[PDB]
Amino acid sequence: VHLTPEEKSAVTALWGKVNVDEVGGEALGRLLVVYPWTQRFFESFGDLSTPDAVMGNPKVKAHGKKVLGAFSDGLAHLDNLKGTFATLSELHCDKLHVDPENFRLLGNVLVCVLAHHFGKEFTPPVQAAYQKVVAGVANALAHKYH
Amino acid sequence: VHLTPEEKSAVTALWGKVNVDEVGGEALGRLLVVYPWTQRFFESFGDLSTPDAVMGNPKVKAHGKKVLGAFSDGLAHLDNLKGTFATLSELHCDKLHVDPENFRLLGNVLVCVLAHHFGKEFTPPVQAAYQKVVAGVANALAHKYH
Amino acid sequence: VLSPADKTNVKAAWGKVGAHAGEYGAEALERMFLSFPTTKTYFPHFDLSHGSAQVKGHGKKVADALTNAVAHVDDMPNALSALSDLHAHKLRVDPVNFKLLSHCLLVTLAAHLPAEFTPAVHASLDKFLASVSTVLTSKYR
Amino acid sequence: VLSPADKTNVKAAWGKVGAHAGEYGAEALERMFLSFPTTKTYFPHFDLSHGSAQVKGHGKKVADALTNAVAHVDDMPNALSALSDLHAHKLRVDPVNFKLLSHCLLVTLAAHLPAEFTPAVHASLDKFLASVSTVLTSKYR
Ligand code: HEM
Ligand code: HEM
Ligand code: HEM
Ligand code: HEM
Ligand SMILES: COc1ccc(OCc2cccnc2)c(C=O)c1
Ligand SMILES: *Cc1cc(OC)ccc1OCc1cccnc1
Ligand SMILES: *Cc1cc(OC)ccc1OCc1cccnc1
Repeated sequence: VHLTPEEKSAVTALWGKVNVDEVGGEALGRLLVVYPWTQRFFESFGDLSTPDAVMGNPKVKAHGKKVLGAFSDGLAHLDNLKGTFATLSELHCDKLHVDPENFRLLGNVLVCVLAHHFGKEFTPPVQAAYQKVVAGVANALAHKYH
Repeated sequence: VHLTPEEKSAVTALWGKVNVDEVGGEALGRLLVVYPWTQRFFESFGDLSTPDAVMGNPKVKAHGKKVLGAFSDGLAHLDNLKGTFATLSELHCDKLHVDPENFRLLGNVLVCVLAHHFGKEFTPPVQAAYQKVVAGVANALAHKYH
Repeated sequence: VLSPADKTNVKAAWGKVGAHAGEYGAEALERMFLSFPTTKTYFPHFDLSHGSAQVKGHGKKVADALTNAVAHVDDMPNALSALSDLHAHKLRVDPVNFKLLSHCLLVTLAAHLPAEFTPAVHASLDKFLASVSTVLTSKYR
Repeated sequence: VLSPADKTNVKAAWGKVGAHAGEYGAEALERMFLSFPTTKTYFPHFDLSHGSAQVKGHGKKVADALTNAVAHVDDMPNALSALSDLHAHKLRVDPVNFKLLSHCLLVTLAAHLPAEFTPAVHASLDKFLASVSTVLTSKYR
């Protein structure tokens, strides 16, 4: 992923303010509410029967933290994205067989979460930068398929 | 990509019977008829207003032969599709900006055309082998998008 | 959204398919399971071997649902309400799977209709299957 | 296929946009043009620079059609017939672009309507934009 110098700082600055204990759960949670079929991959989390049940599900929130952490790592290695996610790529592609399109959906759901949380601060340019980040993250996770 | 010995062998036996002068045009012609937005990339080709104009278009026939010719290329190099399509991938992704889902569509359209020509000879096992090939080609063509 | 022409083509072609509908549904299923193995995870208890009585029987079910869809082409949501609840709400089928089955059905049609699978019929049937797929993957209750 | 709950969510949420229509439509367009430059090829003679009077006016048209779609959510094909002809037949917009704008509209709504953009409303809006996108990319004329 190629983030200009200005984009890199905007991305880092914003990420610095992200609540690392909530944003991942919000994003994983919205994915399961907006694209319900993705719940099939998380039946072991328990009650996901309604939007509120999903958003308030403890396993959704906990797993959300791990997910956000992976995005954080990507941000610290935009230079080596596909390498950084090599291990997660085998898990999601060879073991779970998550269709690559779902990776793009989670990235975009994350972007909706940042806009929701930061409002007017998540300007069009900052969004443009983040789209590159999540697009690279998604591609790096799908790599094993290619 | 993968393709076991039986698969690689079956694919070959069938390709040997494919007419290289027409199957490409039919695949491209059907892509334009079934997914009309694809016609936006061929305005210089002439009349594409009806299915008869499309399937009869001389430019569609000629261009389809080159398309088929690239697939024939991929078959001769199943172990290096990415390398084989490097030049086409730069053309389609960086110059034309053809959304990658369309590569998947033309690939499946070609499969339908093959089934149309071979009938009962296009067995589920033969199809299965060919889905591995067209998926390889489409992923290879979208490489510059990664 | 099917145009008046699509509806005519769909009724005409499915009418052609005729008595061979159940058979074609089974073959579509077999083609899907072989070409796209991941789809098998949705049928854990079926004997998915070539020619199994279960796949053929299930194929007849799919085909009859499609025939019913063709007959209520103007109000598919209503007619497919039960199957929509089954696929979208209960089983949570990823929509990509519907594109795979649809493709396998078109491949199957092409293989058995060298005289009737014209480009227009192909285009119309593809939109019909895409429509039916959207209805079955949408939770509209 | 929108559920009765989706229509209620979409009407409630979109209704809050009101007079912000042109502004929000224009911001979605700008977000789309900056985030996915390929979309710009559809607007050659357009001044796409930030603050463009052309983008602002175009955004108001986009936003008002959406308002009209929300009004005729129970009969979108008929209501959007002309806009569908424009995008599907005349402009031949690749379907992928609609997902990009749709996503940009959801981002815009979220950035401006924190209280209204709940997971459930987010869901209904996505479904609604996807439905509008399907109609606009379909040739049923
Ligand atoms: C797009 C970015 C994504 C990222 C960054 C990501 C990251 C992660 C991480 C960090 C783990 C835990 C790895 C470990 O246990 O060592 C994980 C697990 C998993 N992910 Fe993802 N993931 C992504 C998308 C998806 C999507 C879209 C799905 C499917 C809808 C999915 C389904 C799963 C499942 C099932 C697990 C195992 C969870 C369990 O059952 O305990 N992931 N992911
Ligand atoms: C997926 C398989 C595909 C293969 C293997 C393929 C192969 C080819 C080949 C060999 C050429 C000619 C290269 C040259 O001589 O410079 C070409 C050009 C081009 N392709 Fe593709 N193509 C594919 C898909 C597509 C799709 C899906 C679209 C659009 C929806 C497309 C649009 C074009 C255009 C616009 C040019 C020609 C430009 C012109 O001469 O005006 N191709 N393709
Ligand atoms: C045109 C598309 C499809 C149609 C018309 C359709 C139709 C049907 C019908 C008629 C049934 C029987 C319902 C009943 O017993 O009352 C069924 C069940 C089922 N379908 Fe589909 N289906 C389609 C696509 C899919 C796809 C893409 C998958 C996923 C890979 C799938 C997975 C299932 C499963 C798992 C069952 C239940 C099997 C059982 O337990 O007996 N279907 N479908
Ligand atoms: C939510 C979906 C969309 C809606 C509601 C929408 C609505 C409209 C409307 C109302 C017009 C203005 C026509 C007038 O002046 O009266 C129009 C024109 C147009 N739209 Fe869309 N549109 C959508 C998505 C798209 C997408 C995805 C593209 C391409 C990225 C696109 C490209 C255009 C173009 C190029 C025109 C003509 C603009 C001009 O030259 O003045 N539209 N659209
Ligand atoms: C660039 O080509 C066109 C053709 C027709 C138009 O508006 C008339 C219209 C057509 C379809 C639906 N509503 C209004 C527009 C509006 O920018 C642009
Ligand atoms: C008309 C239509 C076209 C496509 O092409 C991808 C997908 C879905 C669709 O319609 C869904 C539908 C059908 C009848 C009634 N309501 C919604
Ligand atoms: C209902 C619906 C859902 C999706 O994806 C979530 C896409 C299209 C769609 O409906 C298209 C439609 C709407 C009204 C009448 N005919 C077709």
